[PDB]
Amino acid sequence: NNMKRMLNNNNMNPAGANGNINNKLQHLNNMNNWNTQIYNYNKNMEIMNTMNDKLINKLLYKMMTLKLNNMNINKIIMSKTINQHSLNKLN
Amino acid sequence: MGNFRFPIKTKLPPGFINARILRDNFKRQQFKENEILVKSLKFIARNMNLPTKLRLEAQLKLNALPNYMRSTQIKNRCVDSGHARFVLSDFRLCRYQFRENALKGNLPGVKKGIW
Amino acid sequence: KIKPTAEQLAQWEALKSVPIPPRKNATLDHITNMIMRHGKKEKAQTILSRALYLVYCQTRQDPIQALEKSLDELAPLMMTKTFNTGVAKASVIPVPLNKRQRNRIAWNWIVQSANQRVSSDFAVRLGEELTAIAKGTSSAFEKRDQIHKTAIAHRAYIQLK
Amino acid sequence: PLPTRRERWTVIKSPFVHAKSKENFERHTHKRLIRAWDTNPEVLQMLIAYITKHSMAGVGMK
Amino acid sequence: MNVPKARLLKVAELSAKIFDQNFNPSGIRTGSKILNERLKGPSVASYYGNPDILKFRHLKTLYPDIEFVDLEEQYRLSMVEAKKRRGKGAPKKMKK
Amino acid sequence: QLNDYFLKMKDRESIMYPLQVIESVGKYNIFATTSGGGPTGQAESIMHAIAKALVVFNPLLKSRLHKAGVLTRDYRHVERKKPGKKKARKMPTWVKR
Amino acid sequence: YRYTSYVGEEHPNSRKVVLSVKTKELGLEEKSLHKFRILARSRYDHTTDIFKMSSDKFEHASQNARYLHDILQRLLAESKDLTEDDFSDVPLDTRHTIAKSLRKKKRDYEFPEHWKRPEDAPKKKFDIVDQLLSTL
RNA sequence: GUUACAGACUUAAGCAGUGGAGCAUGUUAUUUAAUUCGAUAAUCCACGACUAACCUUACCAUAUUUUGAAUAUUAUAAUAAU
RNA sequence: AAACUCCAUAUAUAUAAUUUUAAUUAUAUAUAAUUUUAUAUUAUUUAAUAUAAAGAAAGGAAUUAAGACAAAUCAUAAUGAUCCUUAUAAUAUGGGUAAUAGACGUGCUAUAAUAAAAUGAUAAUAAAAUUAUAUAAAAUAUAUUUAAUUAUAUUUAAUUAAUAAUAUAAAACAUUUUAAUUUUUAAUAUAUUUUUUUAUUAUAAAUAUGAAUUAUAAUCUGAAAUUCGAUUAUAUGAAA
Ligand SMILES: [Mg+2]
Ligand SMILES: [Mg+2]
Ligand SMILES: [Mg+2]
Ligand SMILES: [Mg+2]
Ligand SMILES: [Mg+2]
Ligand SMILES: [Mg+2]
Ligand SMILES: [Mg+2]
Ligand SMILES: [Mg+2]
Ligand SMILES: [Mg+2]
Ligand SMILES: [Mg+2]
Ligand SMILES: [Mg+2]
Ligand SMILES: [Mg+2]
Ligand SMILES: [Mg+2]
Ligand SMILES: [Mg+2]
Ligand SMILES: [Mg+2]
Ligand SMILES: [Mg+2]
Ligand SMILES: [Mg+2]
Ligand SMILES: [Mg+2]
Ligand SMILES: [Mg+2]
Ligand SMILES: [Mg+2]
Ligand SMILES: [Mg+2]
Ligand SMILES: [Mg+2]
Repeated sequence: NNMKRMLNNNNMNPAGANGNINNKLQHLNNMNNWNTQIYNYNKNMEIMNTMNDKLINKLLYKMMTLKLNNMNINKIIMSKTINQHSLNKLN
Repeated sequence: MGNFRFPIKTKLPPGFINARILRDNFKRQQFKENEILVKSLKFIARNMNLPTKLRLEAQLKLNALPNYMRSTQIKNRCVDSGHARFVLSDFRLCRYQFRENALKGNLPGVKKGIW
Repeated sequence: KIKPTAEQLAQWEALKSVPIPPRKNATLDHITNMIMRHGKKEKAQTILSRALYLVYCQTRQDPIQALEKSLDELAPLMMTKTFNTGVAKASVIPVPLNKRQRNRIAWNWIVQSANQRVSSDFAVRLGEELTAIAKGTSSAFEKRDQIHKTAIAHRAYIQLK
Repeated sequence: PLPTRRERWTVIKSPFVHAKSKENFERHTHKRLIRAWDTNPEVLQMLIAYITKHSMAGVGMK
Repeated sequence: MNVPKARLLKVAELSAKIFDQNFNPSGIRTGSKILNERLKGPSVASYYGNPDILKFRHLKTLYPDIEFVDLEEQYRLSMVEAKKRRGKGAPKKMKK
Repeated sequence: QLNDYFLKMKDRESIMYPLQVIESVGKYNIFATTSGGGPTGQAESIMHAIAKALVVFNPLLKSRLHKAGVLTRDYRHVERKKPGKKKARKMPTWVKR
Repeated sequence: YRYTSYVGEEHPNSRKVVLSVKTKELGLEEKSLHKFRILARSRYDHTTDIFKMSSDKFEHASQNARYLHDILQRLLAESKDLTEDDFSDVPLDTRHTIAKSLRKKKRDYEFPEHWKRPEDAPKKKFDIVDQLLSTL
């Protein structure tokens, strides 16, 4: 009975059997649904940040297409950027 | 004059520019510039204790201030588009434009309201 | 291991023979609901019980029972329900009534007859009407009789028979 | 866990008219509280500094 | 209110003196609410965004080595050229 | 006091009912503590709690209490206002013309 | 003195500092204490004997804290004066506190102590295998 | 303008309403210098518009701007950072 | 399509030094049902009804396919073609979008006694949500002889928030009043219905319903309230 209780206490694993959880390799973080991954306490500042991010995306898109002496125009395709706003740093 | 629409050379806002947007932005900048002054003039005007001639002069000055000094003149536009109806303050966007952005995932924490 | 004690067992045994008590007198509750309008059930209840109290005071015998008897008397056992009848003569048929429907018919008549009484308060009017019915006088009775006569005409219009 | 917020916003789905059809939107500000209880200020500062150094993506702090 | 009025007024005046807050016993329009209002101008100004943001013009300034292409601009130029070709170009502007 | 809190007799009757299905009204002291909702709903929640409390004193009566309809948590939850509709179900007027 | 700091952001509430003291913990005589409480007015709560005040007037947090300290000192000086100004006959105004209490809810009621039944409580059931095990 | 079932807020019960009154609001029509533009069977009509004093506005009257909000090309000159 | 999803529910675990407390809570993670079992009664091993015992076990939301309607949108935005380029582009001052014969929808308020109004401080009982482009508490002053209520002004306590404020929820329930109503009143007596009874005298189609319309005075926001805003007061008191 003690052994069973101990098992019950420790019974956790990756989900997908038929005491389990979805591990970080089994599902997306809901933060990776949004493109400006941010929380700020002043919402004005947060809005300004997300505007900036959106403007940078356009700039990046513009950059992505190059030219080579008017011979070849290699259009590098890029995804929509995802901006990770930690307290320390943007990524 | 010819070289600019308004008296003062202000910068263009980044991203979506529009004539109405331009007009609003300039107005906002002028309000920001001449906010304290306007407040001081208002105070001088609405004073029972101060000399009456001075308060009258202040009132006249306030009256003579231009279209672009007025706080009441400012109208919250959409930033992505240039609409001025159903403009939500928490993301400076118009109704349809907000929805479009929200469904895409541009918004920081917005999602479908399922209950 | 459950381990039921002796006293508890005895109590359970005692309970077993007794049936579960009903939470409402059903006909009364129905009447109160019909009286009620804007989800203001409490007011309807006060009106009804005040009327029943008045009835009791006028004639000292169980008011609820008397009301039930009145309903039974007044409620027409069947109704001549109209039909389209396959696009032809609108051939009416006697149809048997659910208890609620029977007592619903009675109540509307009772209410109407109360509304002809004098007082400002409806509860008083209602009580007076209930006492009159208990004693044995109303146009509601006449209406019921008429309904029964109309049902009696159209004997074999009933389909299954 | 302090209680989550809910910033709701409704919007007509169409770009023009069809105002009978409307869609909702919501945003939940999830709040958790930590409380330090006994520390010489310097240690607390260090902790806080360390926290902000290795901060995660979605999380704001006060 | 059995406690006297004058004493209460004196107490209120003293409290006002202690803190910075003013003491207006008469209840006259002083104009305090005009100035005391926090001025909201900078936030209002910051509505549309940060005007100094990187543009395509700058992407030539920062990185001359990379021959970038602004696609929308190029498209516009091509449209203009097409208009010129088929006699639908802009009329020459009056100066006076 | 009970008469001071619940003014409607119906609420009091409802509260009593778990003790009334058993022959134990008068046997058990009850100290109820409510929060949230309105009076009738509060009374109903108290009743529900009392039935569960009684169940511990004698487990053999649990089935009987369940049959009476006191051990069932009444789920009836207020429907939300949907967008186009005025209330939950109440729609604004239609006009075929 | 509680200070607040928003880490990544530049909130305008980072300047907010809040002083808060129990009035009995302050080094005062009884007459002076009463006077101090009177001067505090809405800032002094009477249920919890606490006086607190916050300042957001100045640009920086440190400034605000200093200002609050200066105010406190001034309040203390006023309390300890007593020269032609006692405030012995102005009762403690507790209207703001009762308003606050009304706004909130109360759970003051408790289970009657004479309703308790220790005799009806479940007694320790004898577990023999557990007893055998416990040899320590 | 068919056969026979099945369907539900379709009908039937039932409860409350609209339709009469005054007001609000949208629409129409007509008016107006302008009454900005669109929506106008069900699937328009407190709809686009989650607030028209100025603004917003797009309409009208009178004034006044003409490379103007951009990007690029070609020239003179001035200031600031290094 | 259903299902997974969200909300809500029941249970378990974790966390919260039970002063940010509401532990009767909040929030992460699970488990739970599109419920199960058995006895019978009809129709053919099953399927509907009934009964019973086991369970907290009962909803709502999102999702509305293909095609079609040349359905709606070029006034969210963008783009094709086309037209304007001292003008169909741009700025200011005022006016208009609020005009009013008839008509058409949606609402709101009504037309009084199963229904309206006064009052109700050891302040009867909620939820959900907002407050650094703020929320504004207590308290003083005026409307107002007490005061409360309601409305403004005075001045900002507290909090940028499970901590303070918006905000003592309201119906409910209780006393009082209520014209139409000589179905009441007040003068006398009257009395074992006394906040009342009886007797005899006098008490002779819109109100003590409704709140349109208008007059004057104040207040609020704003630089500005004439066209054209919102309150409060004293009058006005249509229609129904
Ligand atoms: Mg119908
Ligand atoms: Mg009509
Ligand atoms: Mg009408
Ligand atoms: Mg068009
Ligand atoms: Mg139109
Ligand atoms: Mg134009
Ligand atoms: Mg599905
Ligand atoms: Mg607690
Ligand atoms: Mg389809
Ligand atoms: Mg078409
Ligand atoms: Mg069209
Ligand atoms: Mg186009
Ligand atoms: Mg033009
Ligand atoms: Mg203009
Ligand atoms: Mg209009
Ligand atoms: Mg509509
Ligand atoms: Mg009425
Ligand atoms: Mg106050
Ligand atoms: Mg609070
Ligand atoms: Mg109350
Ligand atoms: Mg009339
Ligand atoms: Mg009236």
